[PDB]
Amino acid sequence: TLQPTEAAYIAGFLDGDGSIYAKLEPRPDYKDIKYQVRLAISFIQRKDKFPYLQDIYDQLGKRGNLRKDRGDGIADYTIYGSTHLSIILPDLVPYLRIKKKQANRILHIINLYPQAQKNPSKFLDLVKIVDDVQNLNKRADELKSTNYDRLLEEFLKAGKI
Amino acid sequence: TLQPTEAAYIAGFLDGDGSIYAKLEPRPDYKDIKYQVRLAISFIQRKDKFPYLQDIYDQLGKRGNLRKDRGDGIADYTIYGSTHLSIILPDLVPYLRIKKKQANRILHIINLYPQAQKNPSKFLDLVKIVDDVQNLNKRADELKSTNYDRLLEEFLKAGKI
DNA sequence: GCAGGACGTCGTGAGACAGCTCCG
DNA sequence: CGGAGCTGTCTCACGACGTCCTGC
Ligand SMILES: [Ca+2]
Ligand SMILES: [Ca+2]
Ligand SMILES: [Ca+2]
Repeated sequence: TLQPTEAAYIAGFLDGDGSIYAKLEPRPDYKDIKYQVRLAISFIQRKDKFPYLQDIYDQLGKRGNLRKDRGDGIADYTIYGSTHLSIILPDLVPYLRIKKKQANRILHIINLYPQAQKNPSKFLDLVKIVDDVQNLNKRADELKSTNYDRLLEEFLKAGKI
Repeated sequence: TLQPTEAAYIAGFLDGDGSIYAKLEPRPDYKDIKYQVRLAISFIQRKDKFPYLQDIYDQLGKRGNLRKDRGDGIADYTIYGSTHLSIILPDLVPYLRIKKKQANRILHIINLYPQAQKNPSKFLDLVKIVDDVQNLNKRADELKSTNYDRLLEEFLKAGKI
């Protein structure tokens, strides 16, 4: 399993060529709350260095999806989902620096997600942390995410609250 | 001094946001061989994360030059010269992946620098390793370096050989 | 004559997603 | 429905220097 200096390297790389992010995705097929909250970490690189992704994917138990070419000659590696992530993030957080907060927020969401699914109220708190993470991945001079505001309205103007 | 996972993190980050390069600089004031060979590693980042550079810089022994703003809102940290590098690289080499070759080429260069100085022949070998590093930092589809060819002819047409 | 630091930059290699599709 | 993998992209944030400037 994952060694320390192996975990700290990955953290160092993630912090440079990588991403920890959360998004609110539309779910027309759903019932009450028509949005699944997605969670991910990703590594990005020019396709010719793909084997270096392959590496970081092997050491991480081969969780996630390797892509030798998004299409624009860039290769990447995305790990979706609270399952992979509840196992991966904790190994990395201690060494993460730039994206530590983001990671700690992802876990935060993972710990709150279960009871948040069918509770429109507690789901708003969850969606807040989606704003926090996206915000973290912004310059302090850009528009700030607003899924929380844009969804409380859809909520109210629909009965759920 | 520099702890293992600390060096591993830095290796990971250097492999992502950083750079190990060598360049042949002209010196109109030098006597025979009017080129100093320059060696460096650097770390690049948006100026709102300077403290993470400050961090790495403190961790290395405060060697190098932090620059809160190059001028285009991007901050960077650059370590010039065999002296810092002969101290820093060895700590990083074991955890470097993508740029490990570059790092060794720099050490190799530092190893031959002394005798290469006033030997136009041995300077040409040392110049070849400069071509090799710049080459490493290139797609395999761009013009390849050749300070070697451009300096051989120069030497020849000037008597040095 | 030597070497270290500052200044500026062209050109992409990234980041952080939105949207799409598929799964049992 | 409930989650998870595949497709494509705008917009910058990097890389890898070249170039001028120091001081002794
Ligand atoms: Ca980066
Ligand atoms: Ca990179
Ligand atoms: Ca980068």
